[PDB]
Amino acid sequence: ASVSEGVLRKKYTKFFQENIKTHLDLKQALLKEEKPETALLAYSLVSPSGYRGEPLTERKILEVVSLLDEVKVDGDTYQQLKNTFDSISKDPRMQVSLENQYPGKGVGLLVATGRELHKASVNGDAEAYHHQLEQISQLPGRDQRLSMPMQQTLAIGHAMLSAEGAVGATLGMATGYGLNNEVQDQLKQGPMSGVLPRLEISNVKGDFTFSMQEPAAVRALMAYLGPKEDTSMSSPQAPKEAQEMEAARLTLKQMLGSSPNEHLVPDVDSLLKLSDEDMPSQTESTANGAFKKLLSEDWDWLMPAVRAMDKGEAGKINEKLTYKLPLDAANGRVYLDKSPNLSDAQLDALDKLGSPSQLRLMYLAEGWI
Amino acid sequence: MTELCPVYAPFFGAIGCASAIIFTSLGAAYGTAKSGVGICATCVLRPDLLFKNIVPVIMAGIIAIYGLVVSVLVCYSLGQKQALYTGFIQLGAGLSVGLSGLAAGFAIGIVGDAGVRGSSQQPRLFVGMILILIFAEVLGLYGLIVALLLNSRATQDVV
Amino acid sequence: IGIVGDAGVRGSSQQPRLFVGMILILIFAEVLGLYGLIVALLLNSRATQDVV
Amino acid sequence: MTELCPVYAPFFGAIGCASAIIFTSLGAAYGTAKSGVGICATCVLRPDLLFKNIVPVIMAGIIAIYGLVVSVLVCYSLGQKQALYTGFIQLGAGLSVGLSGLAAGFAIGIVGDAGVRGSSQQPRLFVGMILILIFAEVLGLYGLIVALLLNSRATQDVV
Repeated sequence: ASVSEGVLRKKYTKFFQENIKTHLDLKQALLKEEKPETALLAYSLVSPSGYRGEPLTERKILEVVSLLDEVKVDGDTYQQLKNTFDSISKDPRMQVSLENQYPGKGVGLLVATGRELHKASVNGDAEAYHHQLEQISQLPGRDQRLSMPMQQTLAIGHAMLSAEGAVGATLGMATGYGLNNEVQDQLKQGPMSGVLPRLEISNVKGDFTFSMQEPAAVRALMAYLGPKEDTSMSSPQAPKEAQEMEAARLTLKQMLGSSPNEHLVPDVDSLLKLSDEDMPSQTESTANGAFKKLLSEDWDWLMPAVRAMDKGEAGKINEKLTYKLPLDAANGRVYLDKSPNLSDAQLDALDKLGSPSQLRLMYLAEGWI
Repeated sequence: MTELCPVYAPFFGAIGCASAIIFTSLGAAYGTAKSGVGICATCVLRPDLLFKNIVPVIMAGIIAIYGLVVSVLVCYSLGQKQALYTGFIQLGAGLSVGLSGLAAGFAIGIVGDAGVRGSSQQPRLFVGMILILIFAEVLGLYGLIVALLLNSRATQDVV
Repeated sequence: IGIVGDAGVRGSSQQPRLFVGMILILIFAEVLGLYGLIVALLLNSRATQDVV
Repeated sequence: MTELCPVYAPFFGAIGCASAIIFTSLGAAYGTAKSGVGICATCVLRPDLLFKNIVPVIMAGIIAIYGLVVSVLVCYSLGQKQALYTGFIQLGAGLSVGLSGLAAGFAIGIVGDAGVRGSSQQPRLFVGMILILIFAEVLGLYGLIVALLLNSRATQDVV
């Protein structure tokens, strides 16, 4: 019971009824009730850079995200999120995370069609990987507050890239805008994702502000939460500014479910591999191969294997994921069984990992292992 | 004009110019329709992997582009006062690429339908399906090669 | 267009994301008529060209 | 245009060149479609027998190369002033490999889907599948031998 959401825009219909198209006196129309300790907190999502150089001073999404943050039931979890985020936006390790995921801030028809269909299929598998990853955090023992909107952002971006690749291949094959806008607004319906704080950045270059409902900032956040803490930055012998940022980094990394001594470095490169200090511990690479074999053979074998693995039952995986399907052969239907043929050397390694950290399962679904 | 080149020779160059795009379009239309009934029936309880499943429709489109290639090259060698030899070669080339495209389109449709159906249970079947759909795609290319070799020799050393 | 339009209409009630995937299939059924139309218009430009 | 070399004589060789690649493509198309249904229904259960089960599609794809190597050899013996005897020989060389490949492709498809559905329950049936598919494969090779023996006599002692 970590988080709950709603999608009916008629309960708090006063702040969205008229033409409230200005951040000026938007907080002045925000009181409107007995809201005193729950009115200025919802404005704090758009308070730093929501007027100071803001285009249009509002939009349809930027104001609807503020009144879907009903916090009247309890205001402790999102208060800890507002204290944890933006206390993390001080170190240069977060600054370089927002630079690798950002810019500076005939037969050729067959080749181009092959590029576009590869884009479609690769960005289409990962959406399914994330749809079977938001039912893993439905299990008891997980969280649903930081995990649920973080991996509902990535599936939307992968669905958009898949539709973009298919529209590109179709438009290129039938020859050698209104279609990409028709798939963009369609994914804006359904459920409603919970909010995360805004992560404003003020460095020597300027006052930047990212969104965390865009997949680039989400994809840049989990790369920051990867590495383990070193011999510095947590000891009480250089206590300069580290107990406010490294404690916040560790409480986010634990809120995902990762231990403080897990490394999890991204591996997508054209360079040489992870050398030896960022290279895994030979009971993790075997486990990662077991997870990749579970993903590659069925669309429903990751969540029950994680459910069994949290109970310490990770040797019983071969006989709990087996199920029977029919085969109409030349001698009648036979009802063979599909089962994940895990070897023993990767069935005991899943005993080494007690519970899969959600951060590991999100590098698994994004392709960084 | 008598001992060679009669007045009814371009008939065989007209039908053979029309035979290519007609039968390649029948093969492409069958492949597209069969594959697109497999899609939109297996992608209704699973809206993702809709856009990766459009691989067989690309293949049927390529089967149509083959017959569009041959029908333009046969059209530019038509003309009044041509030989019977040129007309017979043009008819043979058109029929070759057209009926090879018809067979390849039937194969692409029937295989890609079952592959798109069964790939929503086993994700390793998709890579298998494409590997069969290339073998149905090269059947149209063989007729395209025969048509290009015939049309290369329709007017060599022809008086 | 008749066979794949019907199935996409009948599937587009219970799955609203399938409407965009149908139009990409109806475009490939549409460009067969364009190929026939192009060969027909390209023949017709030679009908009275050098005819005596 | 003599009596032994008319002008309608390239008609028989031209539709003998087309009939070779047409009827081997229909045989390879049935042998690919009928077999590829049973591969896509079986690698759902056993995804690691996929490259093992691909072998009837490769066997069906060899039949179209027989028709291709008959069609490119008939095409290089076509001429404007050829004899009727050459056109009869080129018809025979087309139709033999075409209909032999059609029958071989029917056999390979019908054997291959039952073989890949049965070999995944008994792994000691995969060698019997290959043993039956070799007997179904050589029925196209007999027509290839006949088509190469006819084409060798098309312009031996011909005036």
